[PDB]
Amino acid sequence: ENALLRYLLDK
Amino acid sequence: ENALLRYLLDKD
Amino acid sequence: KENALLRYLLDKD
Amino acid sequence: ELTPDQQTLLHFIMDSYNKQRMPQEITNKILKEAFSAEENFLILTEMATNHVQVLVEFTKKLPGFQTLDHEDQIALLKGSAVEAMFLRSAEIFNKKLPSGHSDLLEARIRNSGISDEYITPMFSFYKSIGELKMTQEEYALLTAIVILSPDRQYIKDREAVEKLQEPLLDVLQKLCKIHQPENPQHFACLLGRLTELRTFNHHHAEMLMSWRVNDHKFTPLLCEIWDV
Amino acid sequence: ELTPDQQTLLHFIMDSYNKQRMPQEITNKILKEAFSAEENFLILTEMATNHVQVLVEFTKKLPGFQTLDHEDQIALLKGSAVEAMFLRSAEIFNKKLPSGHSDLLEARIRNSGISDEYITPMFSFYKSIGELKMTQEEYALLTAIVILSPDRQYIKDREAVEKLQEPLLDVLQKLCKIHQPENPQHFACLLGRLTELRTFNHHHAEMLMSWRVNDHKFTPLLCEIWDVQ
Ligand SMILES: CC[C@H]1[C@@H](O)[C@H]2[C@H]3CC[C@H]([C@H](C)CCC(=O)NS(=O)(=O)c4ccc(OC(F)(F)F)cc4)[C@@]3(C)CC[C@@H]2[C@@]2(C)CC[C@@H](O)[C@H](F)[C@@H]12
Ligand SMILES: CC[C@H]1[C@@H](O)[C@H]2[C@H]3CC[C@H]([C@H](C)CCC(=O)NS(=O)(=O)c4ccc(OC(F)(F)F)cc4)[C@@]3(C)CC[C@@H]2[C@@]2(C)CC[C@@H](O)[C@H](F)[C@@H]12
Repeated sequence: ENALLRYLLDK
Repeated sequence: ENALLRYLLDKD
Repeated sequence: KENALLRYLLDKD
Repeated sequence: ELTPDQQTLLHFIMDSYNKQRMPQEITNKILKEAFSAEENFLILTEMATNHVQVLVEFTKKLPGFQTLDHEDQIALLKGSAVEAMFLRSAEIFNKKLPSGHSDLLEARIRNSGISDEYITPMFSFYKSIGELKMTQEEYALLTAIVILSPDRQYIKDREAVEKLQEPLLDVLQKLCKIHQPENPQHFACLLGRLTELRTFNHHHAEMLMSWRVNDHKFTPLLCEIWDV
Repeated sequence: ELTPDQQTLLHFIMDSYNKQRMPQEITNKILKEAFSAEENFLILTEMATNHVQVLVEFTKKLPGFQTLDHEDQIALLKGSAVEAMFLRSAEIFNKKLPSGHSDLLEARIRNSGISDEYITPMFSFYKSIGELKMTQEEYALLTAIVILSPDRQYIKDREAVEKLQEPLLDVLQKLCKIHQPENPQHFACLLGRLTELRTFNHHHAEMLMSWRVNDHKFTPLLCEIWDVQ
């Protein structure tokens, strides 16, 4: 789940 | 301000 | 910097 | 043709350009997922959000970009980000992109709680970018040229940025001449549209005040870059 | 055609742009002074100097220029003088060959101590602005549009500058619909020339660093304006 992309996507 | 953007620009 | 002549032209024409 | 220093530089930019593309997990939600205004607004903000990250990585890799003042560095990325999303949009909706994948994205964008009043002109502009028949090499450079703009607010060393955009312009211009000797004002008609890109900047600010669904929220990095 | 407000705007721009031309004595040296690198240099530095003065007078009369921060006005004036001379240069070397001068103006430029490497690009571009076939109202506007550019360094209040430009743009853009309806992307190949003009600004600075002629300093106002040394 792409370590950086999730978190960035986590509103 | 732009702490996330600065992080992306500065992270390796 | 200053722009001293350019200022003189801009002010009193 | 291009010179040996304008070919290394070309080659390099194209690599970093094609380096990252959309992660599957997003490309799955575009095909195989709910077609509500809500949810579409979700896919499109996931997408937007990937796109800055991919941008910030391409930018980092611009020749000599990390020489520059770190304060300038933010100001260019904040400055160019909406403009690069519009430009990549343009390229997207012309692309030799195959069967219905972009038809699909066009259809989601129109059921995601944006007015046809904003939605209609942005494609209408994408149409005209298209007419100018650009190559991925051309899109990649113009994208670099718009990031390395030295005329952006809060640039403290405008000279350092133009010593980087100049090559990129040289290269683009030459390749306009190589590509298209038919009519020789083609380079100028490229740049002219880069200026048009800047117009939409504030339109984008506006429409964002109206683009809320479910009482949802954009993602944090979107709130930084589009300032919402 | 254009609108009553767009015509009261155009009428006052045009006048100023014509309000003052080069003093008879300066233009007379083009035709009558000894023809040497040195002499030409001094002839051209003089036209330069006077063009800046004409430029400042043309600008103060622009509608609304004086409501700006008196600082943002300086900042506009400084960061467009080199480009407006570019706009102007091109027009001159594009009219119906006056043949009573103009050609000798060029003849003095290739013999005044500027690189051949730098000169032949410049006339190349000035021809490209001819393959737009602009009028004096279009040259006048483009000019005005160049001075009132909020993208300039050290502008504090851009939206103010940004507010004064757009009407100028819309009138230049309505004039292009009329004069060339058989190319809608044409008002867009003016806006590209404006970005092109900027790149030459830097070329014009680096060249200055070479352009010397047996000592012979520039006029003080050129050194302020062109940031010489
Ligand atoms: C009404 C038109 C729409 C569209 O516009 C729409 C799209 C259009 C396509 C956009 C993707 C994010 C592209 C993502 C990509 O393409 N990633 S990517 O990973 O493949 C990649 C990245 C960068 C890149 O370039 C680089 F390498 F970085 F240089 C190369 C590849 C988009 C989903 C954004 C929202 C935007 C929006 C709904 C919003 C408000 C208005 O603003 C718009 F009008 C409006
Ligand atoms: C190698 C190309 C050359 C030329 O370029 C050359 C010329 C080109 C023509 C210039 C005149 C000053 C125009 C005279 C005029 O036109 N005044 S004027 O009084 O008739 C008038 C004013 C303004 C005006 O507009 C306004 F209303 F003010 F806005 C309207 C009329 C010029 C003598 C300057 C030097 C420049 C230079 C040698 C060096 C700087 C380089 O960069 C160039 F490359 C290089």
